[PDB]
Amino acid sequence: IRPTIGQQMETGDQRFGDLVFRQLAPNVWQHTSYLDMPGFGAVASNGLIVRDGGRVLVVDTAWTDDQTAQILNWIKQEINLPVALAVVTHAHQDKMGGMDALHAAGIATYANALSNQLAPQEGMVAAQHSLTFAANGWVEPATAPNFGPLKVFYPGPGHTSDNITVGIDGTDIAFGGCLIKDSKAKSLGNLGDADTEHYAASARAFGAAFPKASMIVMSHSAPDSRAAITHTARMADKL
Ligand SMILES: [O-]
Ligand SMILES: [Zn+2]
Ligand SMILES: [Zn+2]
Repeated sequence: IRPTIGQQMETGDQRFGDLVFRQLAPNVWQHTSYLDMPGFGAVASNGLIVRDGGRVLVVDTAWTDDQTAQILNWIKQEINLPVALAVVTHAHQDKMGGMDALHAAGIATYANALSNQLAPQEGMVAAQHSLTFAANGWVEPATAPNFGPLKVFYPGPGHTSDNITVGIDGTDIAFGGCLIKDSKAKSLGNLGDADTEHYAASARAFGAAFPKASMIVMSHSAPDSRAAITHTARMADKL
């Protein structure tokens, strides 16, 4: 009995080691990893895995190198294709905590130049390559070589100064990372590094950048429809 990962994922989300994987589209999966907070519920973070022909692309590490190695184990087991590159979406632990595991696997890594400046300071590792964004927010194509369907956009400061977002061309998906929370959220999570002045405008800019994305994927909520964007901006208004 040898079903494909897609065939297997019709049963629903799959637990794998300490992670959870969910198929969002035929070649797109959400990875979820958890930060144990002793005496409290574990903090979930989501990223993406994209199968782009004969290669795999990753958006965001897990919280730790070990959890990120578990992501790579899942990819080997279920997809059985090489991972070419990863894009990581700001210098917080949930997004860049596992860079060493990616680097050791021979994966080329990319982040906002600003993320690369902020990370070492915080005990993390910079990505190997720096993305530069035009004033309009779109990544300068020369700094994002061979990204396949990934379309990278800097929406402005919000959840952090360096937060970036990623659309997946040929799908209904755009990844807001930690900038966006779902349409029922009671808070924006930890705002300790947030730009409270600009957050709402940056959430709006993300929505305007990916107007055809009907599935919004987020770090700290399950996927939602576009109402998540204005809900997030409403929650962020006049912080
Ligand atoms: O975060
Ligand atoms: Zn963050
Ligand atoms: Zn986060």
